Amino acid sequence: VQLVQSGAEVKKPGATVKISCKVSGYSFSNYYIHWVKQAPGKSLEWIGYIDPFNGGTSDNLKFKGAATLTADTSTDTAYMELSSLRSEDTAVYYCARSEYDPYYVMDYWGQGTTVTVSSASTKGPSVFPLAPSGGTAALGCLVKDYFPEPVTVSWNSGALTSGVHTFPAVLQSSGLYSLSSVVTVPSSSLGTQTYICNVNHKPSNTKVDKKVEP
Amino acid sequence: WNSNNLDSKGNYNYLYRLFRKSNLKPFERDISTEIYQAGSTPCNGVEGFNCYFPLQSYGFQPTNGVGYQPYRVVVLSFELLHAPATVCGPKKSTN
Amino acid sequence: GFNCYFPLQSYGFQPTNGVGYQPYRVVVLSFELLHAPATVCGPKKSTN
Amino acid sequence: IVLTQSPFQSVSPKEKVTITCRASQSISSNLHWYQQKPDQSPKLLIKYASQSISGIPSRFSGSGSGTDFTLTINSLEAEDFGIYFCQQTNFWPYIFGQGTKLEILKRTVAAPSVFIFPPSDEQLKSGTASVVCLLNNFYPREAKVQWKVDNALQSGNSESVTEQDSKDSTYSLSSTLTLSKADYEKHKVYACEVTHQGLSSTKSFNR
Repeated sequence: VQLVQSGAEVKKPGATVKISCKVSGYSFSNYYIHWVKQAPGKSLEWIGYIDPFNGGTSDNLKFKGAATLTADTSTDTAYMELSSLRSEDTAVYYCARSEYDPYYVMDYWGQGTTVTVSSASTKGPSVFPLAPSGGTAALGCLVKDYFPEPVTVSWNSGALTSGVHTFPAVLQSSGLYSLSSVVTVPSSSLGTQTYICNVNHKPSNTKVDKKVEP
Repeated sequence: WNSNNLDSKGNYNYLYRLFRKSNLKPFERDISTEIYQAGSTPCNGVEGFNCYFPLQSYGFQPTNGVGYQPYRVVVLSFELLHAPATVCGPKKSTN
Repeated sequence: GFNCYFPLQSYGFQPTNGVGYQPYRVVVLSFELLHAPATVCGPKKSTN
Repeated sequence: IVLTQSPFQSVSPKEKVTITCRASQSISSNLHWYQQKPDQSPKLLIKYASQSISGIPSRFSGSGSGTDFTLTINSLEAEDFGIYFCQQTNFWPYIFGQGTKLEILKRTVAAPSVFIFPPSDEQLKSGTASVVCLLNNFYPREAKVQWKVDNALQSGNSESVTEQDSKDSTYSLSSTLTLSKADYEKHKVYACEVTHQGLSSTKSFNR
């Protein structure tokens, strides 16, 4: 019904990403919580279903991360801590509530846990303005050189909203991500108004705030 | 000696260590409150599956059996001889 | 007779039974992991 | 337990699309279905292959016969598009269907809106010069982004996104021309020429 999970990660190959999936909106104990692996550029692939009362869990052979689904009854959290990590263990892992029988019915999974598993470090953006060319000038920010995904690019810390059309990042020559967030701005607003993209990248603890100027 | 006459309440002031990673050395004390882990998954400091709190209290109820009755255990420990004698059997130093 | 009930009933097992009313062939292993003899075992720990 | 789905089916509005989950070897009556819009929690369309779980529109339907397991979807709407997954049940753990990406025709083709940008003063200063072209509200998601350094072709360092799903059910595309500040200054016009259904556009910032 509802599942809250672990945060975004960049994980060493061989390390352990511990993905908590905490039960809200329903009862942890009445449902197998399935787990599924969506990697970037891939489809759903089974890893394992947990049982909430039963620590023993069927795990996928396939890719085997020695995945151990631990059923936490105090916090109502089905954990998937995936060991044997790999660049293909970079993935969005959906914990999937389902019945405790050989009835497997899973509708709203976890919101998804976007976990990179890679040797690369967690890196945020290097913020930059975009320079403009009836009365609408084209300016914005090209986000730069960050890792991993995702990134939410706000504007003026909530003081700029409308006109923004955000274009998710390029996979670039470095295998990294440059996205261009652009707010369509008036020419009369130029010089009387400040345009600052606030580009947050969580895994790397990076906040850089910068002005967009003509 | 039993504190059943006094400390029995249950009495949850008196507490014990229900689990620990190993057996103690003599006169070794542990004030660590850290959360227990019975699995291979880090618990994030919460109770749960293979995750518990190792310090439990013995409830002491005056109606409890003699097994669950409290006892106040006190030890008077000494090095025997060859060491400076501070506490002594009340026999004065002769000539 | 009255209030006398036969303990062991056989389902009619029909291929037309549902996924959960079909007879499953169901086996459950019993093994003590470590701490007891290795007779069925892998290499155990068998080095070169 | 082996099944597979068609990689995608591109169908047209008001047409019906029955999406195929075809299981290998053994099969059980129970099977399940999905639509996943990209990067989102997969939402269960069908249950036991015979039942659309509550909350799933009447156009999404399901059935199965032997190895065949079908998600019958009817009268496509331009907003509906997603990736359609199925689940083998029992018979040992499962292969989720590889998904059906729904590409719906009759959506509105448009000339991609070019927001083209030079490197910021701090991009030029630092030495990393990114000339940034952007492509907006064009259907289908297609381009060949040809960066023109002056009028010449740029054979390397020009960046190209694969066109993506936007909020409007349109398709947005980014392209940056990455240069040193030296490569930026000495060529006047960095031209974004985006071949869309065979039709290039022109917008540029004169460097």
